[PDB]
Amino acid sequence: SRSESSIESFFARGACVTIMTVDNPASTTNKDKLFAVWKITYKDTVQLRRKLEFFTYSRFDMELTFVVTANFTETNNGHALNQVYQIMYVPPGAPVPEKWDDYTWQTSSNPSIFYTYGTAPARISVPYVGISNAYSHFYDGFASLNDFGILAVRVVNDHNPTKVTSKIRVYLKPKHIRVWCPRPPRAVAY
Amino acid sequence: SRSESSIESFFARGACVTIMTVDNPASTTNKDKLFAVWKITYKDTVQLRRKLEFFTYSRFDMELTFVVTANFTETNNGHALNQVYQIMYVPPGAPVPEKWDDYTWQTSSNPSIFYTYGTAPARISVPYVGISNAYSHFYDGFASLNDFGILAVRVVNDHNPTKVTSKIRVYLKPKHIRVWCPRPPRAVAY
Amino acid sequence: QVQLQESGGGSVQPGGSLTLSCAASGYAVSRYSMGWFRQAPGKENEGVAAIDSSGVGTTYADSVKGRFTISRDNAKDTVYLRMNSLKPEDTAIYYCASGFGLSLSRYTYAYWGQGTQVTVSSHH
Amino acid sequence: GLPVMNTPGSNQYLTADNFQSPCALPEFDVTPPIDIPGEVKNMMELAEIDTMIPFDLSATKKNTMEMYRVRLSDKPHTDDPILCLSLSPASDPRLSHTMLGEILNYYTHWAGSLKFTFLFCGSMMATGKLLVSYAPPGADPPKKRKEAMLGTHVIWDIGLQSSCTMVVPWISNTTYRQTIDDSFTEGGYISVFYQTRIVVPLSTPREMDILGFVSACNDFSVRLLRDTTH
Amino acid sequence: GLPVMNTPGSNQYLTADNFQSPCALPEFDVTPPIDIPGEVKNMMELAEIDTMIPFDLSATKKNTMEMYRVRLSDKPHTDDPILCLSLSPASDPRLSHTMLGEILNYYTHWAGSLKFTFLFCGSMMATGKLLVSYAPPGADPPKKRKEAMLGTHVIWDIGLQSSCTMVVPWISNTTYRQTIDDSFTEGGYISVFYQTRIVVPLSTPREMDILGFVSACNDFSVRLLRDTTH
Amino acid sequence: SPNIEACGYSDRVLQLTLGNSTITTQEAANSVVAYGRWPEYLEPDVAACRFYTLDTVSWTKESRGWWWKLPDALRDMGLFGQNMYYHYLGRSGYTVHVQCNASKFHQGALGVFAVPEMCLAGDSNTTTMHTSYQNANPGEKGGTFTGCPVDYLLGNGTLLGNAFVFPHQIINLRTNNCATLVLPYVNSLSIDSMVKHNNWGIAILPLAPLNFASESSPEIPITLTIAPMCCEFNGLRNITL
Amino acid sequence: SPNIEACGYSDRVLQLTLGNSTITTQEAANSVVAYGRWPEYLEPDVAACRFYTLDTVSWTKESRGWWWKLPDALRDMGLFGQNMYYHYLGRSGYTVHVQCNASKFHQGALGVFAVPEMCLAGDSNTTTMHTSYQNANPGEKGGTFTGCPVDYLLGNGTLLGNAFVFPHQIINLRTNNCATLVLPYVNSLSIDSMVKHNNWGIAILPLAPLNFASESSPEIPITLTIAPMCCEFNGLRNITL
Repeated sequence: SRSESSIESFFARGACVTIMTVDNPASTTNKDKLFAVWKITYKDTVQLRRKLEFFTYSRFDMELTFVVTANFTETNNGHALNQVYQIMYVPPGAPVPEKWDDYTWQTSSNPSIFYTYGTAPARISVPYVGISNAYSHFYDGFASLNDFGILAVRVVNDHNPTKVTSKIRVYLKPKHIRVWCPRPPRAVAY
Repeated sequence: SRSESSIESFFARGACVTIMTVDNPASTTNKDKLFAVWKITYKDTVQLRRKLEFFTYSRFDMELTFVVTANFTETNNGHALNQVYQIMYVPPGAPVPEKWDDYTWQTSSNPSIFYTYGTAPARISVPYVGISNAYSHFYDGFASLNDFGILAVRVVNDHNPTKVTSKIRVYLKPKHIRVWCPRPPRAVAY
Repeated sequence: QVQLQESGGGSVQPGGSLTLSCAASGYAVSRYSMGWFRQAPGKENEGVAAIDSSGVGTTYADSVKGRFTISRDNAKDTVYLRMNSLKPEDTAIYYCASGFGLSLSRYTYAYWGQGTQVTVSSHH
Repeated sequence: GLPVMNTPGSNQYLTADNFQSPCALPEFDVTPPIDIPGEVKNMMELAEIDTMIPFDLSATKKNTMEMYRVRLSDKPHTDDPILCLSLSPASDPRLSHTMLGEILNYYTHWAGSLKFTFLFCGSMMATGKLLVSYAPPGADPPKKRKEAMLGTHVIWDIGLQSSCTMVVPWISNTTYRQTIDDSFTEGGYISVFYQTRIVVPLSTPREMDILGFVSACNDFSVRLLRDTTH
Repeated sequence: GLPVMNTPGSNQYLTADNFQSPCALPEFDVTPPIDIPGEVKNMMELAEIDTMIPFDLSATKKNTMEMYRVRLSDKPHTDDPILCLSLSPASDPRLSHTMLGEILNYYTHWAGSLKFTFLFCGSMMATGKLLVSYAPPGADPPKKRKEAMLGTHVIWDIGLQSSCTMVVPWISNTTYRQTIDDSFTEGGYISVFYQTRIVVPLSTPREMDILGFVSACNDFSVRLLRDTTH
Repeated sequence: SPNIEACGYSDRVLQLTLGNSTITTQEAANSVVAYGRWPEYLEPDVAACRFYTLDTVSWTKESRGWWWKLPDALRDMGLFGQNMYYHYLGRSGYTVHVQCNASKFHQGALGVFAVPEMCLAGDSNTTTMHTSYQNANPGEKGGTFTGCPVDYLLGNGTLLGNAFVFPHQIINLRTNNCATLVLPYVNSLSIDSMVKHNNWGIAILPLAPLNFASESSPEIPITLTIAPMCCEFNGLRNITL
Repeated sequence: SPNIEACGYSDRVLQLTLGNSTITTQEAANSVVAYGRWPEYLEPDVAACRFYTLDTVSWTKESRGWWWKLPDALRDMGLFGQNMYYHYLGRSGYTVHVQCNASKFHQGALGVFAVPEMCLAGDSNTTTMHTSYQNANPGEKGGTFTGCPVDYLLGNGTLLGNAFVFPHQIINLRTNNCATLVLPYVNSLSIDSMVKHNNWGIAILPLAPLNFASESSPEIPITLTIAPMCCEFNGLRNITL
């Protein structure tokens, strides 16, 4: 008896990987400027990272889920309608979005997900997008790692007098995962 | 004829086991500090407890359901968006959460449930998590009982000018339940 | 897990004495025992005194036998090292550690300490 | 449409679910796998791999090379053990740092036998006799050879075979032994003793070491995936 | 997707539902059961177990040892019963505290026969004759032996057999007899009478007791799960 | 519950001889299996599976009762006490035999209750165990109820009258002089620590008071003999000495 | 992990002759296949698949260890170095053979670890590679650990004690004088650039210190012979010159 200790069952957990921060100002709040860009990496959090580091290589179907929370910032009695968000997965190495305005945001080829607030958190499947036969946890030769694309998020609704702050939580569940050579674990801090 | 008197059908009821109290202040309300921790025990209420006490031992698939109610406290015309809650079942004997901030709240291994307010109350199944062949209602030798883990709940949305009080009601339906040796019932108060 | 602090360390005199002590954490000293090792500067760890908690029976090294004493109080969570008739060689980096028991053996001790230095022959 | 009815649970995201979801990139030509040697099927497989124990975590010796070195010194025939170790794989600072223990830091329970292997690293020409001993859960740490001699033990002759394997049987109360930090969990006792006292040929350095390896067995299992990271 | 239509009931949590829900811990190695003696399949099984009746709940005797003691004293041949009990298992303070009655405090109805067993606890060498009697629902409590003698009854000889079982047949109107607190539910009448007057050998203490046991039968059932707790 | 009527006096004497030990039972018939399960297996075997007699206690008009713990009682009994103490594990069944003799001139009734996990008086449900390892474990001399176990509450917060839910026999002076209880191993685990946890609880309380005619024996004696059945212990540990 | 006990001294000498090359192995037996996989195919063949001896290094009481890279080490070795350098591609297995001779009078233990993708010391996970192409590639002379690879951290941020997870053998002076490691090609791709990426990492560290009696050899020597196995390169490119 050992099923709940198998590779699939060791990683069959959803773990927080990042918390993107966007907003809907009625003015010049260009830091978020409604958008935030995040380079998709496991390396930002530590729990998921170490779990994946007991090995050197791995193939993994990656299933993301997006929980979006909102709130008013200024102590105002101001209102707002239920907002829509756009979450884009930009496939590995493609034009990186800056401004919330620019062409890139029309993504003929890249996927996109519109999420209406108040419903069940968003969810997408990305197959093994490795450029190699396996993803290289640690890499040797002559960081960038392997790359898993980038996530861009903006408020689509237009500038509302009442400024609204939002936070998109990303969760990564690696599914149908296999691994290769095993190295001793990272004892210390990263 | 006696079906509605069988063990399964004697316990096939959902009974209140506790009422966790959380809140969303915009300031220092550290008593709830958005979170409440509750040690999962049947022993807090009395109806479910006595029903389970007519026996000494029992195996039971435990099905919880969470009803969340909210309300504004200060007589203000202040608003708030629909809120999200996080309900975590921390598997028997694991790090206990204090602050609503700390690492523990990233639970690589422990489960977690995000509940959007306004929808159908939350629901999870926990299998017989006994460390022994049976749970010991009364225990002899040399309380802690058996242990069923702990429940932590916080408001995930961030600090809203208008303070919101919430109450998470927990309901325990023991399913596919079996029992062992029978003791006379507890006549008096507990 | 358990981090016991070496107390009582100071620079005394030849023919003198000095009391040492280590307070428990992680557990109640009473289960594991406690002992002392004086790793003389530039030489290996050197065993001196050991005592069992829940079964008091002391063991000393022959180089310090008779003169040196060790005692315990499981209620105050501290271990008491009584070093008597101290000499110029007795100038080492002292250490307290918890093992099983009560057996001066380079190790067979888990959690150690920081290292308290007792410079016996402080005066020339 | 078909009469439907939303029940409790709807709209909730269960981190531990197992539901299907829409594929963000339809018909992507996935690069097929290649049989790279060393696939891993389960975590308990990594524990069955022999790993070196850092027996001597003394103040100066812990966190360096010599933490893995057990030096047969030159002291009295005083039965005082020549290494004692509590088989509390988790609730004992030494065993916790082996691959075995590392896996044993992600679960609440473990069951099965373990095996302690020792490799003698001393000058061929030397001899003597040692005794590695076990002592089931609960018993006081056997402080005299005479005691250790009573429990399960093997007489390991240095002269003959450099290595010695002593399996720790699974002697325990409950079905699943607690892998957590308990007050005084039991918990075997692997410890070597000077059966004799080291014989030395002509002029060998007279001080040599022995290394220790630990590993689980095919009958070793784990449940209730717990965690921590900081 | 498939055309669907949310009907009435959606989003409501019915405490008494029977729906499936997502398993919070996937693939947990559940510890299997062991056949520990005394499994219970149904609650009505506990009632079939003979249990001691506290016949004498007098001011000083209720809530202590002697509440279970029926003392054959030494009074007139006045037929005045030597214990009367209303078979209103719930609506009578005595019967309500037996395992039987305790189960009968969680339902609205009951049907079937009950059996009153009495164990004589008097000095072997003594004799005499007693008569335990029943009186179907409605009738006035039979106050004279002559009356009690008319209803279903057994002559229990002390001398011969120490124990006596008198089954209360299921004589009632409705299919399910009301287990609630009704005005004057009926309701049998189990009561022993001095058929004769106790014969005593040489110099016995002359005062002995009898104990009483009650239990349901295989034909005993319950419905509409009611409750209370405070 | 135990509504039986063997014969009354004495018929035939059939002696149980299990190894070195020898009881001469009143008869032998009228034995109650607890929950209908005989003890069974999941090393002194036939040598260690022999009835050991505990100390005899005095039953008088004022007796409140008595209680014992298993394994605990038999912790000092030769081969069984040893294998119990030199092992981390141990499970075992028991043949409890309580003999209570008198005449055709005494009267009363003793209830011999066998209670699994019989925790005793410490209404502190927010914490059972309570009473120090030494108090809760009185070994062979046994513990006594009082009018600290309260008799009518069977010393556990539950009215005596219902004690008949646990397996039991009633020694009724006019009928039987013996009670026989075959009790299998009852616990939450396959096998557990015998030293720490008590499997059963032998309880004997005056269900009827004792009464003797004119002047005879001012009190009568009761005896408990207990026999281990299917006893295994893991694993040959220390042999200290 | 390598708990073996061949014989102890010397039995029979069986020499491996692969082409022009000729080793006279201690015996030949006691060889470890990495992960249980022999090297295989996905053009100087038998001419280029011959063991080339690297430089001999001196093991002394103060040695911290040594390390090498494959293919890198054998980049100067005739036919293999050439086909390696005149091709954009190349994959290949290796038979690593480390010989460590002494007497019945020396003592210690060397651990020969074969680590795939053995990146060395530059805790900068936010960027591996780090050390210039020339530093990381020391070719045939090899690199050394220090008390820049840290010995107990196997120079990669992981405690030595666990290095036994990678395939390895332990040359223990009292038992064997040789270690043999058949290492198949391990990489994220079918075939890749040999010049840019290093497949394996041969590591040799003092697991036990060296000790010689009275006065003998002040130090002893160790030797590494490496043999390419199933080597293919694509595609007949430039022949510059």
